Amino acid sequence: VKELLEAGVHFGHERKRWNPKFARYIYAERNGIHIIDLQKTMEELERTFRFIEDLAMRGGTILFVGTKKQAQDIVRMEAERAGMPYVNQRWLGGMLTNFKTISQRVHRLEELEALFASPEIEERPKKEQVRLKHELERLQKYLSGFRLLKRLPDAIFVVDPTKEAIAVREARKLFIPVIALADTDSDPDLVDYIIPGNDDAIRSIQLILSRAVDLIIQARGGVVEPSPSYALVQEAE
Amino acid sequence: DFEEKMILIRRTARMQAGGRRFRFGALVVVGDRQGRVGLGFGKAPEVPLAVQKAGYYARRNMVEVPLQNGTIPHEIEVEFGASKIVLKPAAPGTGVIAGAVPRAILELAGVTDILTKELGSRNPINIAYATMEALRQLRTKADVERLRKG
Amino acid sequence: GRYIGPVCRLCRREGVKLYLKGERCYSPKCAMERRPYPPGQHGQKRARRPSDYAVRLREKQKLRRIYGISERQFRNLFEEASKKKGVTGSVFLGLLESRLDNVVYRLGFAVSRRQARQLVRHGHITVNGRRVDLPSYRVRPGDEIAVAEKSRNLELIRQNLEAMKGRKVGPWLSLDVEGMKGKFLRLPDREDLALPVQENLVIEFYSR
Amino acid sequence: MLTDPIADMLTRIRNATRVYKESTDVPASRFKEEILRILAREGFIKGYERVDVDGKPYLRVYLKYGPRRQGPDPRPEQVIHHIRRISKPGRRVYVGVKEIPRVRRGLGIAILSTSKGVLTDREARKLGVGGELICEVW
RNA sequence: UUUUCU
RNA sequence: CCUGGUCCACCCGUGACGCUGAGGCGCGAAAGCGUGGGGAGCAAACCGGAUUAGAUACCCGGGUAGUCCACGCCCUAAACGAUGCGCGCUAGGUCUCUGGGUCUCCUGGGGGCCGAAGCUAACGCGUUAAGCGCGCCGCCUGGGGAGUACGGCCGCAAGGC
RNA sequence: UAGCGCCGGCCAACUCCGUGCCAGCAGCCGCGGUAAUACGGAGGGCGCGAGCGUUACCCGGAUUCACUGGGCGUAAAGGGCGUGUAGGCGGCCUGGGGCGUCCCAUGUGAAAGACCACGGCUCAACCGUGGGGGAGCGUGGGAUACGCUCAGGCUAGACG
Ligand SMILES: CN[C@@H]1[C@H](O)[C@H](NC)[C@H]2O[C@@]3(O)C(=O)C[C@@H](C)O[C@H]3O[C@@H]2[C@H]1O
Ligand SMILES: [Mg+2]
Ligand SMILES: [Mg+2]
Ligand SMILES: [Mg+2]
Ligand SMILES: [Mg+2]
Ligand SMILES: [Mg+2]
Ligand SMILES: [Mg+2]
Ligand SMILES: [Mg+2]
Ligand SMILES: [Mg+2]
Ligand SMILES: [Mg+2]
Ligand SMILES: [Mg+2]
Ligand SMILES: [Mg+2]
Ligand SMILES: [Mg+2]
Ligand SMILES: [Mg+2]
Ligand SMILES: [Mg+2]
Ligand SMILES: [Mg+2]
Ligand SMILES: [Mg+2]
Ligand SMILES: [Mg+2]
Ligand SMILES: [Mg+2]
Ligand SMILES: [Mg+2]
Ligand SMILES: [Mg+2]
Ligand SMILES: [Mg+2]
Ligand SMILES: [Mg+2]
Ligand SMILES: [Mg+2]
Ligand SMILES: [Mg+2]
Ligand SMILES: [Mg+2]
Ligand SMILES: [Mg+2]
Ligand SMILES: [Mg+2]
Ligand SMILES: [Mg+2]
Ligand SMILES: [Mg+2]
Ligand SMILES: [Mg+2]
Ligand SMILES: [Mg+2]
Ligand SMILES: [Mg+2]
Ligand SMILES: [Zn+2]
Repeated sequence: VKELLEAGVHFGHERKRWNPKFARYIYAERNGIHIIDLQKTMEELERTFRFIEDLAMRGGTILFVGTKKQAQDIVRMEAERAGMPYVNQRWLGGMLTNFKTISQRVHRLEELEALFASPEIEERPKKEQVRLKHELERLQKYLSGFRLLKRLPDAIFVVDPTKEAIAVREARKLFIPVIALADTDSDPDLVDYIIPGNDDAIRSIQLILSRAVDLIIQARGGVVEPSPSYALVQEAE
Repeated sequence: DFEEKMILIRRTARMQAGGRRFRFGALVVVGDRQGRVGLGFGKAPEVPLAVQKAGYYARRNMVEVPLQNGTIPHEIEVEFGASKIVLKPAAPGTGVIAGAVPRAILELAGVTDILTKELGSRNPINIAYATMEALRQLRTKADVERLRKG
Repeated sequence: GRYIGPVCRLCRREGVKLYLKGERCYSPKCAMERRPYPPGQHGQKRARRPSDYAVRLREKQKLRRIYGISERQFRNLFEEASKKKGVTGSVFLGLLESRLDNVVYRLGFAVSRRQARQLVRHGHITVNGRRVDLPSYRVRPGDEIAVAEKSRNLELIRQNLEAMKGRKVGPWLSLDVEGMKGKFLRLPDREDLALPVQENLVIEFYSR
Repeated sequence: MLTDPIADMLTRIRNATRVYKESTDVPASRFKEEILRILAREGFIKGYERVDVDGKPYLRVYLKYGPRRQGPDPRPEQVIHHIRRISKPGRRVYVGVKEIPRVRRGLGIAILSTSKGVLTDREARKLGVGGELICEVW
């Protein structure tokens, strides 16, 4: 597991509209970019992953969150591999903090896929019947990955803490650890387990997330598989 | 287990084309008298609904009071808003000497002998918040030692 | 002078059962056995949550009406207890328990505290020989509290000390049913007493 | 100019710890160094060291905090919760050994300045001496 | 433009 | 032409010579006053037209003091940032005026905006603090009566304190 | 011998009748114009009791003159601005003095009263004996960190 000296991707990012609190990870600014201290990026990876195997083998759930477009597709691929839930579209206010409620949305979902498929799928006004097709499409759009969570996660993996701040907030408030690939544009003090590195870039992202899922899969009772997500990194370029 | 004391309930309003639309506010203290206290403030259209929501809220906001022979480790003064609350430890036989709000909180906190004093704005709601805030900053020699070790 | 007036009504108002009488407040009578609710027209309607005042008020009232002592005396005693070394709550109880009338009631010379008061008043009681007739007299540890030689033949005192044959006595007391003598061993503690009282509340009532 | 250097230093420390600095400089003065020694001994700071800045003598004060916390605002608890000047110019404060205040029931401390030297309320109470009540820390 | 009181 | 303040650079000189400041002294928008001069435009008062139930107003036509200058008074104000002065300490971002440097950046002085921590009843403030601190001055202590009455001081008066 | 105040909230104690913004109540909010726990009476009740209640005055609550312990952008409150007298305040290092300050001993701090104990009057009130503490000031001795003062040195403030 792992792979260091990965200047091959991550490191430096974000103009200079930084967050002073992230100075403890910025190596030096060169022609703009602040450039991240890859040494530390490892030191953090060490500790962070350690925490992940922890949950992983222990049979704990992790909610992967990446609304940002740069990692929208990826968040799925990897979260799909590990049997882990995710949020791709838009973080609904209170998914964690108002789980019991935003969960009924999932009950309703299933309840609808059940209605269709065959039983009564065609028994009432084709108008009302197409109205449902909407609820489904919608429910299925926003709950495609949050569908797994049956109880609050043991942790959260965030792609851009700033971008996904409300999520980070609910976690915090509920005492759920926060893991996050975060860089220059953010407050590291809010991340329980940080991974300082390029918050954007499909290439940058893909690497970190993949290895974290390789590591979730491994250390759980299974065998590692190469990520199909890398196909997306190629396509992006 | 927990005991519930009803600190205060107010009626509150809001003008509307058509009439005044009332709502209710209830402050609720929940404690075990073992060093576990909770403050909750919940509103709703009916008193009961409020009071219930209040206790619920209280149970979700507990503080671990470092009791110590019926009293408190040391003196503190906490300012919440324009409200100031002062707590002073006392020997046995003194009783809980304080106004209703800090009292109810202090009693369910399991406190049995304290010297109190409300200063500044005496808004029950803000006084209660300050009492809680105070109980929170309470420390033990242990804690202090722990903090200055190494 | 002391209260006077229907007593098994204070019991009702105070909720708890106060024993302001002898034999009867044991019979299936003492109203708390019949209508265990406050006196008057509204005694049975629902009761509103009492205010912190009401709470402290009643508690004091209760503790005080038990020893059937005035508010004046009751208060002074409190202030004394308050001023001495040691937990006011206990101390206060100790002083009230040291009243001569009470000790005579405690030794069984009298059926009730009221009766005890009258016994002392009519010089039927003696403290270390000399007779004392001050219900408020403070018995100290060591004092022997006997019945008057002259009075030892009073039917009532006979009837009473008779029923005393068998009955035990507080661990701070000692009775000699024989010569109708009793001795004040030590100041009773809060653990010794089993009053339906929350002394913490009474102390608070005077805080205000 | 600095009307009151001691108060100054106490404040630099107060301000630096509120933002969690690691170090922090305060212009060097024997008396200052004396006070600092107590702060260290009492475990309020990691310690300090004489350093030169712009050619002038300062005192790196190595601050220290509690551990990271839970829920929102995981900011560490402070080691120095309170630190306030008492005796001040235009308003001096002197106490006799029997008037030395007991800070937070002893959980806190006070720093007198006696003719037997700068001491904490206890050290002072021990040597049985009083003096200028410099500040209160807890 | 102005344009009171209830 | 005469003259005050101020910023930067070099680090050259003195060696705590500092900060604040009751009283005093000086300055102090407009209107206003005294003497003299000036007077295009504007314009209290005023003289008219109109509007109106009325119009001692708003609109229109005229118009004197005044507005201008010199000298001497007056001293007030939403004289406002409604925020006394000095010093130290506490994230950044962005625009701008002015100086220096190894000048697509750094460094200093100043003017703005967004904001860390923090403060605030809230609005908001936030290295140009209303944050954290020390020094000194001034001032407040419910509303009306009343900035009145009385007394004193000042003023030619109006009137000021 | 048992009385007096109170029962809308503050505040312990509620009902019927009468009355009808009247007559009246009222410490504050307020109550009374036909369903008044607020007026008057009655029944009941709460509080205290040879007392209870009122008026007056002092302290308290009032951190509401804030030393402890407050304030001044918009709530009352920054002086219209400056120059500057008295005064208040004063950077770093060394030395002398020892005025402030700190320490010890000693004198004084009457009695009464106050605190504690024991004791006298059957208790208590009241009173006896004994004990303890006590600010401030005088004198003797000592300390010198800080404030002061004197002498010397510095350059980070200030000025050139
Ligand atoms: C004329 N239609 C109005 C209109 O719908 C008003 N809301 C915009 C609506 O408002 C109400 O619903 C209210 O909230 C109060 C009431 C006075 O009028 C009600 O009826 C009001 C309706 O009568
Ligand atoms: Mg405040
Ligand atoms: Mg006591
Ligand atoms: Mg002081
Ligand atoms: Mg010039
Ligand atoms: Mg030079
Ligand atoms: Mg030289
Ligand atoms: Mg003019
Ligand atoms: Mg003129
Ligand atoms: Mg004209
Ligand atoms: Mg005109
Ligand atoms: Mg002028
Ligand atoms: Mg600037
Ligand atoms: Mg903030
Ligand atoms: Mg701002
Ligand atoms: Mg008045
Ligand atoms: Mg004149
Ligand atoms: Mg009541
Ligand atoms: Mg009438
Ligand atoms: Mg009626
Ligand atoms: Mg009444
Ligand atoms: Mg009535
Ligand atoms: Mg009497
Ligand atoms: Mg006062
Ligand atoms: Mg003050
Ligand atoms: Mg005030
Ligand atoms: Mg004002
Ligand atoms: Mg000004
Ligand atoms: Mg001067
Ligand atoms: Mg000095
Ligand atoms: Mg001396
Ligand atoms: Mg003496
Ligand atoms: Mg005796
Ligand atoms: Zn009974």
